[PDB]
Amino acid sequence: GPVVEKIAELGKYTVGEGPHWDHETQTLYFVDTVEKTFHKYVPSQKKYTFCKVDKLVSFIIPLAGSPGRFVVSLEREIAILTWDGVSAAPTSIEAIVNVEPHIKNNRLNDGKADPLGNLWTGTMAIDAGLPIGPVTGSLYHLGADKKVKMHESNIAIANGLAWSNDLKKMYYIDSGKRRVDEYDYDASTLSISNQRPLFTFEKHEVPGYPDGQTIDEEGNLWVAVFQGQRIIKISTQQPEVLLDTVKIPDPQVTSVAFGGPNLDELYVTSAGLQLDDSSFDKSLVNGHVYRVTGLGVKGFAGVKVKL
Ligand SMILES: [Hg+2]
Ligand SMILES: [Hg+2]
Ligand SMILES: [Mg+2]
Repeated sequence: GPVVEKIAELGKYTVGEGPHWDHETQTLYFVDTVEKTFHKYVPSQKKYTFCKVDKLVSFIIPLAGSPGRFVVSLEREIAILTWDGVSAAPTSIEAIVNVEPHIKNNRLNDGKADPLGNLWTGTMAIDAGLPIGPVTGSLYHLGADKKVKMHESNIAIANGLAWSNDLKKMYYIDSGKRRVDEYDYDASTLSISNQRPLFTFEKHEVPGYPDGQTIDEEGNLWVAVFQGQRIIKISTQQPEVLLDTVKIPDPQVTSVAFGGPNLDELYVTSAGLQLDDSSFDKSLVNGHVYRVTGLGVKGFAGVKVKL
């Protein structure tokens, strides 16, 4: 079976999240969504750095055409951070837009660029809860003239995103729904329609909650299972098809991104945050980063945000 390696050099994270593989510099970026920190790992040189801010963060994506600059979330603001990748604080911060200026207890959560470079991201209550809690989030994309457009509401925990290779489908996770949804995606109008369930956890006895996801070159989705101690591989050709399961030692698996020189090593983040209603004892919940090899598939390099 696949080899799952704990990345010792990286330590433990409260809620490690938002992995992004920059293929030209062979570098993994990621965040901690509770500790207000950004992280950089260069596997070939065993180099790790971090950056501290004073707002909650949930994604970090290189800015297309601007080395040393990243598009990030700072609470409810989408911003450009100028960061040399090694100093413990940003050089400067340029706010782009506040997506929800008058919802004081919301935050941005997962974000990713579509294959065209458009940033998509969703919000949630800071005090969201599973299985039941306040449902206050929405799904946005950042469009022309730095204005966002809204595509879906009534989202409890805005999470993983992916797009099909032919640009006809988008896949999206609200963790509270315990399913992955598929949508028809119109790349020319950047609109989504015909929402329907692709994969429903209860139909397949999958525990936990879907969190982050990514898609491989064959069109399979790889989904992180929070409180499931696993990643799952699901079909996009047929609804409700579980293709494979890979166990990850950490129970609270949060997200996934393909990386390595040949885009065939799957990086997996997890959360060490100990929750009061967990299905796993505290001794099991650590928050390591993992690397999975031997899956027999390749993914895609992480896409930069175009502004
Ligand atoms: Hg930073
Ligand atoms: Hg940054
Ligand atoms: Mg997430």
